[PDB]
Amino acid sequence: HYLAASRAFVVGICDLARLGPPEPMMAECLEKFTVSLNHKLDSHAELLDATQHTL
Amino acid sequence: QYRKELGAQLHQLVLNSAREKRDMEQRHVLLKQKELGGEEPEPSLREGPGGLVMEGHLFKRASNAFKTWSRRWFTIQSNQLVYQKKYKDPVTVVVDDLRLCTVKLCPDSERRFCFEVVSTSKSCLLQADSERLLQLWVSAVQSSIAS
Amino acid sequence: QYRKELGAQLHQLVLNSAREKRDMEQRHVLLKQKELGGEEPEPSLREGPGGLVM
Amino acid sequence: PLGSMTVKLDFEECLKDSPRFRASIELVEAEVSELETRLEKLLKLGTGLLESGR
Amino acid sequence: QQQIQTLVKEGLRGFREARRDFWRGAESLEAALTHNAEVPRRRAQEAEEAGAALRTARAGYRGRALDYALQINVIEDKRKFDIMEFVLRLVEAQATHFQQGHEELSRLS
Amino acid sequence: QQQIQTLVKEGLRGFREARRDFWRGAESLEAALTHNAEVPRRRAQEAEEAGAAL
Repeated sequence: HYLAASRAFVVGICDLARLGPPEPMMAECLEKFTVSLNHKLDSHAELLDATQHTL
Repeated sequence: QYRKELGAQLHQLVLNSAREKRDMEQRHVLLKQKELGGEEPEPSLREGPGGLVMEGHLFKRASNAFKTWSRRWFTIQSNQLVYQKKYKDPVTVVVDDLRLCTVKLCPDSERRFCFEVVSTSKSCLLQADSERLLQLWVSAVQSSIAS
Repeated sequence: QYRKELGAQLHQLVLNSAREKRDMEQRHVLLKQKELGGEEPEPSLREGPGGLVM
Repeated sequence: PLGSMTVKLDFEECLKDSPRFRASIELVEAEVSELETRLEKLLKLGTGLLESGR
Repeated sequence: QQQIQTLVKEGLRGFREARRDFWRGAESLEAALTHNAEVPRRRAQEAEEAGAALRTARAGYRGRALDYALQINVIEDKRKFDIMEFVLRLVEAQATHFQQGHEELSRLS
Repeated sequence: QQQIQTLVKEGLRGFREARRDFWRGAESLEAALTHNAEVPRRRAQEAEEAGAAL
């Protein structure tokens, strides 16, 4: 529920980004910040998969 | 590391902007005080792909039963006069040809700044915003009648 | 006669005004850009009828 | 320049009042309302994330 | 609160008030044109008075148009930065959280 | 029509729009003071941010 809550919040920051102009700082930095956010959600998913295994 | 490096470019960038849009505001009060114009926008009679072009606002009379006056944007191009019915949508023809038109300077009319263009298939009364604009729309049709 | 004489003073008076309140506006954008203060109003500790007032 | 509202607003016809200019004033606004709903959707999701987090 | 709420709360106020007066001036311009066109040519003084108000309408509408231009021109630069700032502050708190938890990692190990 | 109607129609618009924003700014100032006063002294960065908005 937390990872899905986050995952929907990171899509809302993404939506700004395609609305805006597609300039180098927006185009590359703003995208590298938000993809690192999604990467971290998936890794954290692997920890809830491994907690479940454990339990 | 990325955050603190970008974030540092971000504070100066927006200081840069803060100066920028104030500079713009400072030119603007200078524009309003010193250079701001009360005169009507003036159309231009200048050569294009096929001869002289002019485009601009005019008043005309509607096709309703009261014949009520209304403002539309008119173009003279390729020995034709058309009127635009919406922005980005096909135009409608007002006079089929200009080489077959005559141009009425209407000195005994009640209506002010008006002219009439009368062609074989079609006529149109029209009315402009200034004595300059009358003479400039009457001369553009009059060069057009000589094409 | 009174109408045309006063009425003549009236057109210049309001031209005078038109300049006046624009001058005021021109100082004001200069005030806002250059001299406008973000700091709090500061009280003053100064002698009156019976000693110091604030 | 390359800005999203820049490239669909006509500075050039802004004193001149063409149907183009009236079209740009209208056209640019649609992004303004868009941007305001997306800002609002981000605030709602922000409390959802705060609620589930806690 | 610092960013997005401040942004929707403060940041479209001065542009929408410039939009309000600009379309009021449009309104003023259209009746200005209306009163300029419907006068008869015999009533010269009255028509000159009506055209003087049109010189008013047209000028001050150019004046209103510039303000709209200023204010749209501010929000194009402003929109990008504020939301970049918001994302800056997001991954900042993350970096700060993993580092506190990484810092005692040796004691845990 | 030229005078009195023009006068009530045009002539209080720009003052009432200046009145609207001035009292909005008053509103803004009062919450600005409100957020400046209620911060604790230990939370220095947050308080400095709130005083910058003031």
